[PDB]
Amino acid sequence: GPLIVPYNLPLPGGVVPRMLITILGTVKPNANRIALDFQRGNDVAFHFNPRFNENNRRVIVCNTKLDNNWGREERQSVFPFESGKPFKIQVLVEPDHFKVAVNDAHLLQYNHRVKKLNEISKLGISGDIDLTSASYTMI
Ligand SMILES: OC[C@H]1O[C@@H]([Se][C@@H]2O[C@H](CO)[C@H](O)[C@H](O)[C@H]2O)[C@H](O)[C@@H](O)[C@H]1O
Ligand SMILES: [Cl-]
Repeated sequence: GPLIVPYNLPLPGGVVPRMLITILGTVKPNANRIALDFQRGNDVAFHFNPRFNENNRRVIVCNTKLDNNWGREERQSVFPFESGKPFKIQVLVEPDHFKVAVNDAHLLQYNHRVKKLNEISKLGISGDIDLTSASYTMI
């Protein structure tokens, strides 16, 4: 069944438009956080961070970390995750943005702040999940 969390998925030669990343898992009961970290070495090109309790609200925080400094957050109040339930996250790399769908519904787009797509060569998956599968394909 499981993969180990935190999990590091290599993206050989980085990301490219038409690359589809699929993450299957189950949110733990009483989850606090999920994080996907697309990394360019020490930098986080794209941090996708559902928070289950931020001041008693559920919010998705997206950001970029450059030279160990976080940038301007992009916050999404649409929250498709539920504690205890199975999910599917799909991240489709497009020319201008990452497109995220959860459970086959469009959730958000994140404009590319890191422009060297071919150097975004690691996805880190962490937080309060049982991880089932993490894979990529070209569509
Ligand atoms: O932006 C994304 C980052 O956010 C920080 Se928390 C962050 O702290 C800021 C003050 O340093 C502001 O309060 C932001 O609102 C808060 O989300 C998290 O510790 C980090 O893991 C990451 O998710
Ligand atoms: Cl760059």
